Amino acid sequence: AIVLGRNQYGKAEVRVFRVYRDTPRHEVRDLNVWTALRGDFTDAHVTGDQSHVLPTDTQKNTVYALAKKEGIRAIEDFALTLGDHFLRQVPAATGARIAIEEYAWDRIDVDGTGHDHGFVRRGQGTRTTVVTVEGRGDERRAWVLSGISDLIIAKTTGSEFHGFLKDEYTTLEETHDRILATSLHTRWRYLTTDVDWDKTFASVRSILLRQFATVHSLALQQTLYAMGSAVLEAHPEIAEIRLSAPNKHHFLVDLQPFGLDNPGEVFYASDRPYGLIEASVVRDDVPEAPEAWLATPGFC
Amino acid sequence: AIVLGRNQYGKAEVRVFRVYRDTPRHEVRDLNVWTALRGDFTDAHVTGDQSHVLPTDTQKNTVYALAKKEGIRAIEDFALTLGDHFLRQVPAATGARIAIEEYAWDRIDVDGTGHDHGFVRRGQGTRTTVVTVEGRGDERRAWVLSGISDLIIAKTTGSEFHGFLKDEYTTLEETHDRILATSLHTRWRYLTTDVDWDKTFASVRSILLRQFATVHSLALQQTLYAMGSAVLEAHPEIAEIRLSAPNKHHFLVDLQPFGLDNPGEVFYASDRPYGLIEASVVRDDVPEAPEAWLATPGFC
Amino acid sequence: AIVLGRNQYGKAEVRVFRVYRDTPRHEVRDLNVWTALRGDFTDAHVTGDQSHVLPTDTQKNTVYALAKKEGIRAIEDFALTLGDHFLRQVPAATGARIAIEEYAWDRIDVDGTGHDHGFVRRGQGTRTTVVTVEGRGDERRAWVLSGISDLIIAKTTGSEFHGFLKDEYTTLEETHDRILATSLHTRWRYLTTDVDWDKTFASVRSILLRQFATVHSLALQQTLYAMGSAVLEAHPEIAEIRLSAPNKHHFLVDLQPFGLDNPGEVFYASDRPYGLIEASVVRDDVPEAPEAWLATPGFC
Amino acid sequence: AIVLGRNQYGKAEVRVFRVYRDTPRHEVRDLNVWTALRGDFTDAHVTGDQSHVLPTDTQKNTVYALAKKEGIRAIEDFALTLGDHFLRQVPAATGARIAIEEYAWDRIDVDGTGHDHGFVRRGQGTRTTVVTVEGRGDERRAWVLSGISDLIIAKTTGSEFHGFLKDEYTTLEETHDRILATSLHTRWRYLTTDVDWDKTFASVRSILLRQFATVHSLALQQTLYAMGSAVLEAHPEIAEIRLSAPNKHHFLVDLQPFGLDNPGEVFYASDRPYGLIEASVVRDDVPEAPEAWLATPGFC
Repeated sequence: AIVLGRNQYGKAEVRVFRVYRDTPRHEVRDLNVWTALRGDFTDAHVTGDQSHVLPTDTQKNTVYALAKKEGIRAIEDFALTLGDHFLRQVPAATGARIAIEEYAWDRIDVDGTGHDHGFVRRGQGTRTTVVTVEGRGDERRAWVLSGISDLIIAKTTGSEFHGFLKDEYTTLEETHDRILATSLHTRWRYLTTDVDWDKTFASVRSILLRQFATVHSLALQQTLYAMGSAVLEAHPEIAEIRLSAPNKHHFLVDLQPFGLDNPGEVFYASDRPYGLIEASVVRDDVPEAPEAWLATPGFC
Repeated sequence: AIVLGRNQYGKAEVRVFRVYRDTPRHEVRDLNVWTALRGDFTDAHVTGDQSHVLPTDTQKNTVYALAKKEGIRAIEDFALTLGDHFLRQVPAATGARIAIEEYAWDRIDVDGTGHDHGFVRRGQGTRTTVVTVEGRGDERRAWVLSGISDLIIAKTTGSEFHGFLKDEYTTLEETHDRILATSLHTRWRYLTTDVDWDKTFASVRSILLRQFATVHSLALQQTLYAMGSAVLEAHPEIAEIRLSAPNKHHFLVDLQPFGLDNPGEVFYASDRPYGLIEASVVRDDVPEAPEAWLATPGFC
Repeated sequence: AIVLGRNQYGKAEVRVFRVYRDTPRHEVRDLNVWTALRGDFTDAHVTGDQSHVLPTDTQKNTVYALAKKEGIRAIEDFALTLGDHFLRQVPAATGARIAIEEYAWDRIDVDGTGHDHGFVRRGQGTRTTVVTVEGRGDERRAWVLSGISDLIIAKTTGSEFHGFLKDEYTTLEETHDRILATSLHTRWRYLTTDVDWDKTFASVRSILLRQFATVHSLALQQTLYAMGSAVLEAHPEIAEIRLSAPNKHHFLVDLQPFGLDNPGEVFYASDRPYGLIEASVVRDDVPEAPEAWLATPGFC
Repeated sequence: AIVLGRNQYGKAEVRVFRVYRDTPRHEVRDLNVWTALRGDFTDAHVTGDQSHVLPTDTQKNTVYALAKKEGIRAIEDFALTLGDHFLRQVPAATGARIAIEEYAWDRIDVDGTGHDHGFVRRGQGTRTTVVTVEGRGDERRAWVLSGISDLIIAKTTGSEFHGFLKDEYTTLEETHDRILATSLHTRWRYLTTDVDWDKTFASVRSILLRQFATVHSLALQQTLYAMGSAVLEAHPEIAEIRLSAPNKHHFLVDLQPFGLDNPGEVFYASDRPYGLIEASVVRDDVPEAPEAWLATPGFC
């Protein structure tokens, strides 16, 4: 009755830093990479026979090798290359999930011009991709999720919250003016891999930020829906977008005990607890792709 | 074509500390609680009408209130109570997911006896539960996952890794003796809620640790399978167990450049990258319950 | 023979968020504040008599009250105000140390123009101050340190390390080209409080970054000295600057086992260990001020 | 006028894991090591000449080499060995500061008996040492600090706070019963190196915990003084002890809005801000040793 179920394995958090230096004007790619293979690894679990298993150490080596041989431009393309490579190398594998985070760098400003080889981290969120490749030859299927994590944004007005359901345990007062502060985590799924990854990423990021700032918010739920639907409207190549946003409470401090007023000016930025508002915006007219999301954000 | 998809919302990371003090011998319950409601919250997203929405601030209040009114013994029972409470209070909700972490405390030792009201954190992993309650009356269904996170364990021998698939990118040497060090994250699903939560948790924890230590390991895959299957064999009330284990590499340092040998004695404990080995052990004869795992470990 | 020695107490990590909203173009001040008082607090330790002790809860309240009553422009001036305020209110105090971190925000870009009230974290290090105020009236003395923390910068060339002391345990090869990557932590001391804080901070920041990028580095030691001395040369109002810089190693990966060369292109970004290079650049012609540095970065 | 001031350099956070395996009952030493050398390193900063400089990479190698050649028993003795070793190898050095953290492991319990080679982290704070060695031959001086960090302890009663200085900004009510929760950070200085390090460490740890639990607390100040003075009374070989303790507030939640009372039972465990109470207990009859504390806890 007892059997092995779902399983996957690979190398997590391979930090690879790639320099392009064909000219004195260097460029950098600063990545954190996860590999996970799926397939027939039953004996490796049940009996200990490792014949099917490519070591995770080799998967790490492959990241560094392909960083040179294939290069690193868009992380989506690097992830697709890695997935197909592992399927070529590991016959027992049925699929590969490659996840990548990119940390952006700007050139250090020297007298108004960016320096040739000196850089400063941009520090405004992490660009992400989750690429799943399954099968080989005519049976190969691939899925790309892209996203942004740790994008810390806030609005100091243009946020309300009223008309909610009131309970015998509700103390929160309705309001027409509050701070709305979050750290956005989001992933969206592409319908195909015929995408200009950098162009679309930059556009999606701008839409998310513009909608957050300019949409008068009646709830974080409604802000997220407006952000996500704007992305889908502008990008028909995107099938769905998931958004997970903490409501990082900035509490208006009561200054009456100190003889002072506080007309929306002085706040306590509380760490925990925080509202956590999570929503998916989807194209109803296209098929779902659960394969793309399997074990995202994690296995268990 | 564009619509709201899956969504959930609630209060994350409510830190509640409950003291039992009916006698001078105090007891403590130190919890971190997440609430998330699912249901008909479409208008709250699409139009901004919050009529269906119970504020996350109220969900936090409810945690503190029920900590007194219902008490906190086993976290599974507290989570079940919270889920049913929210379904009573929020008619638009179809379901509730309550996740809880517990941090264990020991009594401070005073001359051989634990002190009445002075405590020290135990610091050997976090006990967890994820409880999902859906529906009401005769249609109510509930699911309980329990687990352990951040259980840091290692063996200094009794670990091999050889006979693996070798690639043109493989540099790793086969070995019959290595350190196997991990931080275990695991969750298991109960078949019913007629369970002695504390008794079963303690037994499962002991089985996991005993099997890790005493099973001669030919791979982390095989160690995890032996751990998980032992749990299922001893606990027929458990339907499945998922295990996610990093292989935290302790590298045998080359001391030959310094005129020294190193017969398995001096190691460099590397942070990243790390192998990440993930496996599920399941009862083949019982139905799956995907409802229990939805949005575990997270939404996206 | 046993007595109370040095001691200090206060409220740590008061997160205050101040909004300036007299016009629709809001401005933000996002601060983390520490207070610590020194003085005659002996009985509070030895006998338990708290008569001299202002609660740390009150110190927290004071941060919020004065954020409204006095406002928050330059954090140096807010810290000076807080220290003088505590000396007025706590007769037993002989001194106050006020430390502040500021997290910078940019306006969200909306079609080329920054939004009136929507912001995104800048994410390029933390501006800091440590202000010590001692005494009252004609006997009052004050000292201001300002600084930058977590400024993550890297050069991909223009860094060498050769000609070093050799030793039987040395395996490192000399090199004329490497990456130099760090996270800069620095504090400098002002000779007086008659300083345009914002103008000098911005200038010091630019000098540090410009020197890091443009100085050909023969060692992190020499890079830090060139950075610090350039600051002192440009700013006669600064008495000394201390710099603490990890050398976050980016290791050139050996790709020969994979049939590839690696002409300074593919690197492994290692977490730990890291070189830690720490240096002070000082004006030899002005007196030291150890009072300014007492319990920086911490008490023990 | 501009010169190099104080400076030090070395390798930070060398994670060394030492196994003692001369018999089947293995023992573990799990260390994090910092090295910092001081001396005549001026030209290395000012001119870039590295002739005096031993690479930090070599300092890392030395940790691993001496972990085998000398072994690792008490971390105080390993730190002393390392400091003397660097002074022998680096003629320009005048001193060495070696800091070590140790993470304790227990044996996994297998049916009542600890396993020969399977371990679980103890998780109850970090044992630390800071060893400074200056000079050579008859001029050599050494100082040892030892300590405990991240020892998380709490009392649920036996703590009061009343009779404090009142002030116009005070909202805190006096109380005769509260929780006192902290994470203890402490270091003490030994008068000589003729110390049974393990025996004294275990005794000091027990005294700190016993005094915290059994001393009726009128203030964290008074609790820390009672802890420190008890250590000095029991250990004439200890010259001084510094303690830094956050007051991690557990707030009694107001349950009156929910129709419930709360007789000291339900608390909100707040993250930030926190009181920070720091005190030194010293032997008035012995000389100070500022050399032992230089750049503890850090350089700037």
